[PDB]
Amino acid sequence: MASMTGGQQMGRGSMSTKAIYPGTFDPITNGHIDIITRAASMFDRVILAIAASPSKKPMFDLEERVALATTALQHLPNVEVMGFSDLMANFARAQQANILIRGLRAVADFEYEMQLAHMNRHLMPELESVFLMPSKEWSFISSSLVKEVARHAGDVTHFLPANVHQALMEKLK
Amino acid sequence: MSTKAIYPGTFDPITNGHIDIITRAASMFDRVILAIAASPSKKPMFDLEERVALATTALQHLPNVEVMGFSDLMANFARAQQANILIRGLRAVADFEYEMQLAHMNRHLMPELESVFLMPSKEWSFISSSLVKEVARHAGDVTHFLPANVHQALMEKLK
Repeated sequence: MASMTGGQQMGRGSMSTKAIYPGTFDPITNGHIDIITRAASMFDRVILAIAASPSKKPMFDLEERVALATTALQHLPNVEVMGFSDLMANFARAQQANILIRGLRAVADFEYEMQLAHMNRHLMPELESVFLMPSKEWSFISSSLVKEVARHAGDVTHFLPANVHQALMEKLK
Repeated sequence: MSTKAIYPGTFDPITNGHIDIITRAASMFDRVILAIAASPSKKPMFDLEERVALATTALQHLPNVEVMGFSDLMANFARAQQANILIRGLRAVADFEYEMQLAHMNRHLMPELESVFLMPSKEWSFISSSLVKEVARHAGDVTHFLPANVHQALMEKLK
């Protein structure tokens, strides 16, 4: 019925889904891998969007972050890894994504996440924020924590894919 | 291939907030079941039949949505219905803790079920069935929070 309508997003059944999962991923952990694996099972396509210029200077540069993530996620056919340097809502628009994936680890994050979602709704009404809880296994890890443990020789092999673990060891002498 | 999602609740009764969540979910998943708990621990204002009927009417315009009552383990219902997604609306911080706990338990009971969380629209962020009932019980105007069919039914329950 193309000559009458191109069709609306709401009220008309299921549409093609393309999701972005933004973060600094400095570096990507098993927690991140779990979130994106789960998202990629339920949406047609998923972009891991890596922030180029985070306010806090990252341990790994963008190129390194993108390369490590690309390797770590290569086994997921409907996932792609990109860097970006914009508002997540702008990247989403540029990429023609209709879903924004957010991990929801802590109660402290909830207020902030709801606020960002309201802002993103204002910036791009056609973008839906979707929230996934981390698996219990990964619920206490973060990039930051793994780095700090590793800096003082703690064992973090269980928390990272092999490629990332090696790269982290190299960064720490 | 297929996504089939369940959105469980007591829906006593369904509000505009619930309608918003399920509209959004139905745009992203092939099929959505509104699963209405038959026997909630606190006795509801509307019985299951009434809850199902009100919701059915309120959601009739969504082609890929179906409304059903259920009275068993969510993992069993989801299995019986061949659902792979569980939708929750996430309004308050107090709800988040509880929902995360249930999600961990559901992961244990049914690993192939993925729990997904949506935030309510700012418009509906402070409403709940409970709140709307309490306001309405003391004659407050709740027309803005309910679809017409539900509003009428609620007025009847309070007269």
